[PDB]
Amino acid sequence: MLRISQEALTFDDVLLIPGYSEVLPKDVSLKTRLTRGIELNIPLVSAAMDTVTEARLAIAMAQEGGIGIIHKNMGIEQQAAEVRKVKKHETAIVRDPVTVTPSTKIIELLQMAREYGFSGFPVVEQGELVGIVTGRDLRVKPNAGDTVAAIMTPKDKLVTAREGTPLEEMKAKLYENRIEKMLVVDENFYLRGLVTFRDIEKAKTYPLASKDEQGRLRVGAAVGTGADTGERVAALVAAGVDVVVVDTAHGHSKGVIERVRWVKQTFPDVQVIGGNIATAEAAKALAEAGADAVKVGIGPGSICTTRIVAGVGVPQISAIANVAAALEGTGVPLIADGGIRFSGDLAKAMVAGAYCVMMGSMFAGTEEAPGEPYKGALSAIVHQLMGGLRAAMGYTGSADIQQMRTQPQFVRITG
Amino acid sequence: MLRISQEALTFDDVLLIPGYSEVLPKDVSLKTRLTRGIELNIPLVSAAMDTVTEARLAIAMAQEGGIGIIHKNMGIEQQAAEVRKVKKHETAIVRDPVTVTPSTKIIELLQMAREYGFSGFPVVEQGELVGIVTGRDLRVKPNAGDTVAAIMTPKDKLVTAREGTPLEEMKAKLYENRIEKMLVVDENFYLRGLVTFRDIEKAKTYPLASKDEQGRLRVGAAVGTGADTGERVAALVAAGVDVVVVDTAHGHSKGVIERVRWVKQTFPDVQVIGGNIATAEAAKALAEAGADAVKVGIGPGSICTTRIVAGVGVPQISAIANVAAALEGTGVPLIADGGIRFSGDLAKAMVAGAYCVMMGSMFAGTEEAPGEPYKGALSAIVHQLMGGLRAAMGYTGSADIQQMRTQPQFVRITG
Amino acid sequence: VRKVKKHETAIVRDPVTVTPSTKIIELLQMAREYGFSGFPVVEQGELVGIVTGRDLRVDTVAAIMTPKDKLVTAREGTPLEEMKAKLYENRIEKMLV
Ligand SMILES: Nc1ncnc2c1ncn2[C@@H]1O[C@H](COP(=O)(O)OP(=O)(O)OP(=O)(O)O)[C@@H](O)[C@H]1O
Ligand SMILES: Nc1ncnc2c1ncn2[C@@H]1O[C@H](COP(=O)(O)OP(=O)(O)OP(=O)(O)O)[C@@H](O)[C@H]1O
Ligand SMILES: Nc1ncnc2c1ncn2[C@@H]1O[C@H](COP(=O)(O)OP(=O)(O)OP(=O)(O)O)[C@@H](O)[C@H]1O
Ligand SMILES: Nc1ncnc2c1ncn2[C@@H]1O[C@H](COP(=O)(O)OP(=O)(O)OP(=O)(O)O)[C@@H](O)[C@H]1O
Ligand SMILES: Nc1ncnc2c1ncn2[C@@H]1O[C@H](COP(=O)(O)OP(=O)(O)OP(=O)(O)O)[C@@H](O)[C@H]1O
Ligand SMILES: Nc1ncnc2c1ncn2[C@@H]1O[C@H](COP(=O)(O)OP(=O)(O)OP(=O)(O)O)[C@@H](O)[C@H]1O
Ligand SMILES: [Mn+2]
Ligand SMILES: [Mn+2]
Ligand SMILES: [Mn+2]
Ligand SMILES: [Mn+2]
Ligand SMILES: [Mn+2]
Ligand SMILES: [Mn+2]
Repeated sequence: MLRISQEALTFDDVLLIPGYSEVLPKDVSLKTRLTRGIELNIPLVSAAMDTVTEARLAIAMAQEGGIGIIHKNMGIEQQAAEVRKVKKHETAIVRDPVTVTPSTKIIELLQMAREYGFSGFPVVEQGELVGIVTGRDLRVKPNAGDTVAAIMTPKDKLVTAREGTPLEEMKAKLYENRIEKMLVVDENFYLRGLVTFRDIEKAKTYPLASKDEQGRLRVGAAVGTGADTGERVAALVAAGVDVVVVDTAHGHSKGVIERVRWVKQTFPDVQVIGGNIATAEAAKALAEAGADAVKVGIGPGSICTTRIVAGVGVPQISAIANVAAALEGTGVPLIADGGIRFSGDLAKAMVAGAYCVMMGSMFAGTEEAPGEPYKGALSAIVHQLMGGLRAAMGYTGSADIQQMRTQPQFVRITG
Repeated sequence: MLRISQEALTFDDVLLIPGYSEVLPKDVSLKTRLTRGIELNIPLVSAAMDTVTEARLAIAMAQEGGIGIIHKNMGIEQQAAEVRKVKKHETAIVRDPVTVTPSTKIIELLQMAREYGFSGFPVVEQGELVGIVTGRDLRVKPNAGDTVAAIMTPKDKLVTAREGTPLEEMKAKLYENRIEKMLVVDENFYLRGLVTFRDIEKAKTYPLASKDEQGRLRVGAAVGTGADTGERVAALVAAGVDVVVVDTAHGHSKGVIERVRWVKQTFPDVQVIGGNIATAEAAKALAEAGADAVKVGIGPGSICTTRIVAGVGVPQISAIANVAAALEGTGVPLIADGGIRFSGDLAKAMVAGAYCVMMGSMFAGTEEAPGEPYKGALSAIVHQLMGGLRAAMGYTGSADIQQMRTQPQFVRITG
Repeated sequence: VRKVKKHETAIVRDPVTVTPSTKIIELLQMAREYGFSGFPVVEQGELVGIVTGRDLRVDTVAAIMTPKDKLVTAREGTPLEEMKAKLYENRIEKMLV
């Protein structure tokens, strides 16, 4: 008459059993679903933390084939402006470069300059492009009580490209005119972007980039429950957010359920994820409320505060599986959120039933993450992660993710 | 509806239960099979790693009663030349000693000399033996613009032995002529070997030495899958290799199966091992393909990258047993490859069902291993290993290996 | 010693040169050892152009060099402040004396 439901397993309790395999790791397909209406080419999502996902990494994740969820620890208008950044981003275009103006004194220019760590500035007048100044233009004082009009390259010169021009054509003109900056303009010669030679010499055609119907990069955003949530969700949906995540510690509650329903009935053109949960019953509740995806993870970390401060949690491998089984015929995907420290874990989560996995601290050290163990680019981490998934998929003989989630088997281990 | 096949046990989960015992450790028989057509006097095989098995250790292992598998991390002709070394090796004979020539200047001799760390050189002419020079010959310049012809011991002198002469007769003549070098010659007086007094004063009659039908030391070699494999296997079989090991991370695959079959149908006079595997189904696949032995081991190490980077593996004790059971009536042996850190483990593997065990890092520090914790001679390690096996065999009352593999029992333990 | 004695402070006497002719693969290869890019292009004494870093971001130097009918030269001893003046107005870094 002690009330134990079951024995629950985490990642370190199980291993994947190798199977007959005809497809090589490099040839398996990693494409999956984030929500019933959103598809990722890789099963990766970055977590909604101020140390992890803002616009900068959100972009990176979208380009890599996954998605980022902007964190809410910031003003409403700030969070929506991050969503704007990601939704409006083109590869290497600064679409809002720092500018100057014919009448800005050269004293101000040197000052700016210094403050920013670069020297190239388009000269504008109420949006109209009228000239450009750079480092070369500044190598002599004509003698300084004078302005950018005096040293800038005048309008009649100026190499320009229209907005939406391929980088190649764009690269070609920079070299042929032996210059380093390309000014993007529109049909009225208003300045729409800056594109540098240095920025073109990097970063691909991301053929996996997760894009919306309009060819813009996908992004999500977190929201809590209570009072500003409705106002918050509204600004985020106005910003063009693809998916709204109702992100909480206890997803199996009146307040979370009600809010997921409220979102899905008020903003019918967004996708809604509901979370965190860890049981079958919780899963069915969010599905009924109309959740487009369900997020799985309560006390999934052995030292995490949920376990230790509250004595609450469910080992992730059994949580995921219990939720997977619950959502069977629904078409509602599940995301595995927490407790993954190695790429082996990511494979295990997938075979347990996840459609893709959310990660926090993996990405937290990265070059893209906010501010300032600095792990360098997100490229290497994401590549290693998928590297291991593919290896796992090779061993088990799973050609794609549907198969990986449904067919391989585990051995239970001890120590 | 979480998909667990079973609970799997590793070495630290079990212990051997002592039984009625009439034969002492020193009196049990350790002879076993490596492949259906190759017999070892001890159940030891050294692993195919650039840090472990090249010709030098391959020899040592053969002489000790086991076998070595030359690694593939080298050019095709290089790997085959290692196989040649082992297959052509006689105890203490340098069969390709460094030589000189009547006309090599004494400047060159002193130089060589230094470079090599020894001073004794047979003097030859297109294979014909014509004289010898050593340290004593070099203790005065007659005055150096002159050659080895001038200081060497002439042909008419020269103690020689024909090739294939016992070391005793050979030792006897060295002492009686009070000299340190024996020159081996053939029926035309062509130089076939050098045999030193220092080299005779060491190393036995290895009565356990694993030899082929022609009395040459046995050796194996690893090969992968893909493109040069066919060419590689061909040069290795031309080199006289006893056994070809198709050594891969995932043995239960189209590519490995197909290649094992290809080898066994193209080179019918070699033995073929197929690997790594960890399930019963995998075992049956390689047996069907015609494997002469099967190698067992996937993620057998608690920290190993397979487990951690890919989340894949099967604890070795259950892998071995599951494979043993599968190969029952076939006559196809199984080799246990990975996860052994103490000699107790080696006994456990044997009782679990292995015919012999492959080891890597055990031998990796050794004097024979490639280059440069230096563990000294392979003798001591191999002796300690078998020491513990014999003790285990004493406790369980197993007079030989067939019995050890089939009769004793385990207790399951906890911590 | 000659190396020092041939140093002005900066007019550089005896500069490293190249030819249209010399392969583009080899340029790039200099380039990298010498330090510095930028080489007055010469045939057999006569100045026929100039090749700097900007010309290289793209078989002979003939295709990518900056040609004679476009070179900014200054005759010797033009003072240095006059020479800087001209360098500024052409928005270039190297003056050929
Ligand atoms: N006005 C600006 N506003 C926003 N971003 C800028 C601006 N100017 C430069 N950047 C960013 O900084 C990068 C480097 O600027 P910088 O002026 O150093 O380029 P550059 O003159 O081409 O340098 P280099 O001569 O080494 O190629 C650009 O590629 C761009 O990403
Ligand atoms: N798109 C453009 N059209 C016309 N002129 C330009 C353009 N971009 C830059 N310039 C002009 O070309 C000259 C060189 O500018 P650029 O920015 O390429 O080099 P820089 O970064 O100033 O030089 P450096 O790399 O040596 O510091 C300057 O006079 C600048 O005003
Ligand atoms: N020409 C050679 N080619 C290959 N190996 C050699 C050659 N000469 C010597 N060795 C190896 O080096 C060992 C020692 O050579 P060294 O010349 O020191 O012998 P040594 O003169 O008999 O020494 P000591 O006088 O101490 O007995 C030999 O036993 C042999 O294994
Ligand atoms: N097989 C042989 N037949 C005839 N003479 C030999 C033979 N081997 C060596 N000698 C000669 O015997 C002499 C002594 O040679 P040996 O190699 O035994 O001693 P060493 O190593 O030169 O002397 P030490 O050990 O003091 O350095 C030399 O003149 C050498 O040329
Ligand atoms: N072809 C050459 N032969 C000999 N000396 C040279 C040559 N080119 C440059 N130098 C000298 O070595 C230095 C190399 O600098 P570099 O050629 O990079 O100048 P730069 O391109 O004008 O530099 P920056 O772009 O940073 O202003 C120059 O200051 C010059 O004194
Ligand atoms: N004396 C000159 N006359 C005519 N053109 C020149 C002269 N010197 C350089 N150029 C040309 O001007 C352009 C840039 O040359 P410059 O040496 O000023 O740039 P750079 O050394 O490549 O500077 P960075 O690498 O810092 O951009 C090239 O097209 C080059 O051929
Ligand atoms: Mn610049
Ligand atoms: Mn530059
Ligand atoms: Mn000696
Ligand atoms: Mn001696
Ligand atoms: Mn320069
Ligand atoms: Mn410059």
